[PDB]
Amino acid sequence: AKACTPLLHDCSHDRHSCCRGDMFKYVCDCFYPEGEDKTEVCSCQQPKSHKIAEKIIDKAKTTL
Repeated sequence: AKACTPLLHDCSHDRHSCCRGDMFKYVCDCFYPEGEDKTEVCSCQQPKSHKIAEKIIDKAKTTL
């Protein structure tokens, strides 16, 4: 496998196979995509800071 395991990609092959960066790396996360009774899916997910939009006091008629 030449290409690595970026975000939104399964990393069951290796919890530490997910691609890497200069600032922050990708963390493997497992979830039950409607298959908690069948099997769990583990993909690469990125961190957060509980802040995706905290500046919209003013209006704007244009795609942000």
